[PDB]
Amino acid sequence: APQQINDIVHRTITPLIEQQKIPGMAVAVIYQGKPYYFTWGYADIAKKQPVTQQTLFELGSVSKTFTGVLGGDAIARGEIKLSDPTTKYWPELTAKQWNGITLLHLATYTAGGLPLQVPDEVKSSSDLLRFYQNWQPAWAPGTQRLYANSSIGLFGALAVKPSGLSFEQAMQTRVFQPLKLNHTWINVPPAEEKNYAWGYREGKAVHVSPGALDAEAYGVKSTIEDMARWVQSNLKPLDINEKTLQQGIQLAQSRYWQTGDMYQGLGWEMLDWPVNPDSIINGSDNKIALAARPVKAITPPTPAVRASWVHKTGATGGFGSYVAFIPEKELGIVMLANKNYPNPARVDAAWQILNALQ
Ligand SMILES: Cc1onc(-c2ccccc2Cl)c1C(=O)NCC(=O)O
Repeated sequence: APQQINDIVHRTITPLIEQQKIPGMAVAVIYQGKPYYFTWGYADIAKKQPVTQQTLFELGSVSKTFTGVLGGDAIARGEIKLSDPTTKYWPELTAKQWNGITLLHLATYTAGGLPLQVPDEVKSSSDLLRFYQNWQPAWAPGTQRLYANSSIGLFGALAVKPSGLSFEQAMQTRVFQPLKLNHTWINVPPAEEKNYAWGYREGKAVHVSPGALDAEAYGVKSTIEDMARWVQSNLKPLDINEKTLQQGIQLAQSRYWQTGDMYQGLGWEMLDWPVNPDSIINGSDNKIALAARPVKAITPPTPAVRASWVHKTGATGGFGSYVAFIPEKELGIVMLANKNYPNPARVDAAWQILNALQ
């Protein structure tokens, strides 16, 4: 790598790893469109396996960016519309609270207080219908944002229904394959298990557990190389040959709602660039187990703004991920770690690196 990138990345990430006691980490910087990779530590402490450019990490909620783009692609194909009622795609959802809840609301956490998690007790499909039928919104649709796997997860499941493909099949054929993300998985195949890092939670090796709507909300695993390619694709969607996918990427970066200085896309979240670092650093803090915020509708949504800090944090029990990029500057970063360490430390490190390179 150019010495500037080497120095900025190492001076930022080495202390982060020490302070957060991260077992293993991979970073990619995209600078003027090209990727530069860095790795530290261990994918598997007990077996002494190092992190490499081929190591798979759990992306956790960064998976929502893939869901948002897959949904965008389904819109571009004419299979769904975000203005469609949820009940168009799930007629069995007859309970009256669903009146007025659209796919847009599901995709952007604005349905009226769908919960962060689908309950663990929900295992069967009939359990899932029961859960959504019985859910009582706290708020009218389109008035408050409450980040929720049960919301965007349902969006992803419904978005692929008209295609007749499973969510995984749709993701593979419509997103992963065209973008050449050949080491990106919803279910890690046996052939790739040697590369699947362990996550570490309180010193114990852990992988994400199966759950309802997992694939749709938090279920992608990927390498640092594929994630750099994902950032490149989202930085420059016009280079993508597949028309509906190019369009879907753009739709996912549209600004649908505003809360504070943040704009909600499909999976992606955005701020105007230049950003107040304190605003993204502090704003990334989970606070917080539940953070209900009034939203303002952006009517109609603003098409993808190039002068944006576009980002997403992700976690599973054992992993912590972060992706951020600035389309106007052809600049981006991916940070994958096998410990779920605090979001503000992720965002602070990413901002230090990108600000130094911008
Ligand atoms: C934030 C956030 O958004 N989704 C998850 C999540 C991921 C996998 C399983 C369950 C959840 Cl809620 C999560 C988070 O904080 N995950 C950490 C964890 O699962 O321990």
